[PDB]
Amino acid sequence: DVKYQIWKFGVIFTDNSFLYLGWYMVMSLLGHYNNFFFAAHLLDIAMGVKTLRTILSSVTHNGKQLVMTVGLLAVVVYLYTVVAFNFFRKFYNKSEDEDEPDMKCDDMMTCYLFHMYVGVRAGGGIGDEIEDPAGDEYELYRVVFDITFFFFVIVILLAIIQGLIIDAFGELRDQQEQVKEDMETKCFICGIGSDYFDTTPHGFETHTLEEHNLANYMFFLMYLINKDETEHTGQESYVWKMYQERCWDFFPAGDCFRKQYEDQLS
Amino acid sequence: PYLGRIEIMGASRRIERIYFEISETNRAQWEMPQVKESKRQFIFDVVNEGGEAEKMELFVSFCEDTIFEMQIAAQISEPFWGELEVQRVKFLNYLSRNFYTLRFLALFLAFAINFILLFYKVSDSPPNMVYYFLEESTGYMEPALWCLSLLHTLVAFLCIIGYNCLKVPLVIFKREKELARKLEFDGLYITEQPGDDDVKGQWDRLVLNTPSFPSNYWDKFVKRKVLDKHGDIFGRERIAELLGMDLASLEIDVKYQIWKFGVIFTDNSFLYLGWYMVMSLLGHYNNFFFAAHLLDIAMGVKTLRTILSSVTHNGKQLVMTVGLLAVVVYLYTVVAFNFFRKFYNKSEDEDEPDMKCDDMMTCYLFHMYVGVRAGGGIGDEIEDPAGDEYELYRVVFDITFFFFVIVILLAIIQGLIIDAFGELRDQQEQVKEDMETKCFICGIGSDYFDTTPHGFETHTLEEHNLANYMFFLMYLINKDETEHTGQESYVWKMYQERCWDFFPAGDCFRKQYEDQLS
Ligand SMILES: Nc1ncnc2c1ncn2[C@@H]1O[C@H](COP(=O)(O)OP(=O)(O)O)[C@@H](O)[C@H]1O
Ligand SMILES: Nc1ncnc2c1ncn2[C@@H]1O[C@H](COP(=O)(O)OP(=O)(O)O)[C@@H](O)[C@H]1O
Ligand SMILES: [Zn+2]
Ligand SMILES: [Zn+2]
Repeated sequence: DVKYQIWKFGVIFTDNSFLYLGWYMVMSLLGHYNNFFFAAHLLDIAMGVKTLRTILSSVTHNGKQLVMTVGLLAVVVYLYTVVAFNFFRKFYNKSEDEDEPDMKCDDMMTCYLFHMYVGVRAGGGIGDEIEDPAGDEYELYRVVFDITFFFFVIVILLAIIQGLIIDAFGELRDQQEQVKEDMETKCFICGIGSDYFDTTPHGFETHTLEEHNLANYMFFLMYLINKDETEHTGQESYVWKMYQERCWDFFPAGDCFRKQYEDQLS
Repeated sequence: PYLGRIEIMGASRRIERIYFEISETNRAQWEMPQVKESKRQFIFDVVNEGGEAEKMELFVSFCEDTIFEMQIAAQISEPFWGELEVQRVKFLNYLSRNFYTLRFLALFLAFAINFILLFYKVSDSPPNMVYYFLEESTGYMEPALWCLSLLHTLVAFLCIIGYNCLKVPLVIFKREKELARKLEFDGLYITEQPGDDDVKGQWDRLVLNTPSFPSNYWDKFVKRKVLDKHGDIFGRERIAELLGMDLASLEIDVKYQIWKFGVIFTDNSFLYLGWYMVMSLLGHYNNFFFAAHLLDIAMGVKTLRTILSSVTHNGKQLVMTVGLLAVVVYLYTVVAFNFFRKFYNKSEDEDEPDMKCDDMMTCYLFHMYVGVRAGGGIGDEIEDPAGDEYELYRVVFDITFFFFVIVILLAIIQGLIIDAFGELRDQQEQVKEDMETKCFICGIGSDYFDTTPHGFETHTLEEHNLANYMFFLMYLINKDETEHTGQESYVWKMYQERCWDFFPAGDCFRKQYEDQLS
């Protein structure tokens, strides 16, 4: 069946894990061409180690926010670059030798490159790099320039990144806590809270382990699938029909054996 | 689908079901994404900073604003003086329809222009005055920039016009509605009088006498109603002259335009668009003014605006923390100016000393400029104190500066931003939790309705749909009063009296007829 084989191969080749393993095989081939391609397999620790993957989830949880924050930093550095290129061209000379000047803000492209490369990697901003403004008619304007750069880009715009990562840690933690709290508070199948079943000691534990075990529901589906239809009992056939019709009305929703026969049992 | 149902508390003092027809146009307008976003914003605002006392008043006002917006959208939707008028109205409708696409186009043009401006240079010689010329090998970039600047100014003007034709009517409608309510139910200009410090009320004083005071507001009888309410106490001729009404004609507009223009020019979004147009004009004078349009990304991109909300949430705390840093650096400056003047010499050459703490002004400037931008504080900059009688005092000086200013006073800023992230997150979570736990209209929790499977979902989708309440208000407003049924007239009267006692509060059809249904 060549048509079915082609379809299956397309589906397989559109699969992310298979593509990752193929990339692993490709870099392993290229290692023989140049052994240092084997360093691209160290990145497999992120996919392998669950601790590393969980740590990197803090980075990737707010990934779009991080990208937008980097773009915002790029925009604001462009604004500072424009202001420098129009008013502070003299201070950007990075040559001690007077034989040749090396002014780095006589072009918008090179001044933006200089800003994005040194002003954001400097601890004090661009004023760490450029000429001292003391004894100049633009001294107050240039100290405002430098200190606003330091406040907005160095402090605020990296505090945003750190806060995004910290908030990712906290958000993932509270997501896990909320999942655990919901699971241990209400029954998965029927939704009745543990407060109802706790009237009987260990009532919720008994109900979830025995009465409404999702493992038991999975095993019953296995039983139905692997049992011949001719030998299904009445209730087995009823569930089999409801399953073939994709109607999940045989799952007890908000009701249980205890709640139904409370009058008789008590 | 077209059959909407709501529950009200009727004249029989029990919950009742009202059935009415919903138009497909109105349903589509409700499903529109902008209307959905406005609804979500209203829900968040009310749940975060609202209470039960005024929640229904706020909800009714929101419904009225939504109805007016739907009317505007329906009007602008597209199916010798006459020809030019048809051309003008068609053009204005096109602008109103494509306002948001024009705003996106203006943002794209700003990005294109600012990318072109990255090929700029400065030259002393023409291509001691300096010459600014855009250098590019191909040379098509100069005509591209010229045409892009012209097109950008045109698009900004078109954005202003589209705003004036699309969003201004809602501002005027809200203004007139609020004035009518506070004039008829509070006697704002009949008994209370404005406080003379409310510029809003003082300027609204100009529109009472106008022959066309309500023009977007659909309450045509506002003047007659306020006259009937306040005449028997405050006279009738006085009320008639206040409202510009002729009593004789009751039985058997440059002033309004000025008031509307003042209200429009006091509007923040219109002022921002005017500033955009002004900087677009100044771009032709000096192309680099087009870099002030990059700031429009904050107003445009929702992701960027949400990120910047972390900065602006604790803005006053940030400003106060900067002022505190300034005060403490002043204290350190005073201590330096009195005890450590020698160490602040910033000249290697012995020919001339450059001591930077022989004046309080220059020492404060030096501290605020270098000690807070240095990683180790002021001791990174000033002379080493080793082998001096003030060595211990000066190491205490430097290390206290490093601890308090460098560490503590920037950790405060970072903690303010992080706490802003967390606080906004928990605000969103609390709003979602409240909305999914209790019914918006009646307040009965989901625990009650969950006894029936999918009971809360059924109740919120069908029994107490706030969308259904909004649609019923549309139905009442657009239906003639003579053909109102009994319950429709009851709700219409309670609505005209601004009494929200027909909203079922703590009661529902299920809770009322539980005995009979079970
Ligand atoms: N229908 C359900 N079936 C099984 N466990 C349930 C169900 N509803 C709630 N739970 C709860 O799920 C939790 C999972 O614990 P357990 O069943 O021991 O599995 P595991 O430790 O592998 O997660 C228990 O506290 C249990 O009470
Ligand atoms: N009176 C109400 N009308 C509508 N939704 C309500 C009401 N009270 C609570 N809700 C809840 O509001 C939530 C909003 O979801 P939904 O109605 O699908 O709208 P959307 O997804 O656009 O926010 C639902 O979980 C719903 O149960
Ligand atoms: Zn259960
Ligand atoms: Zn309700």
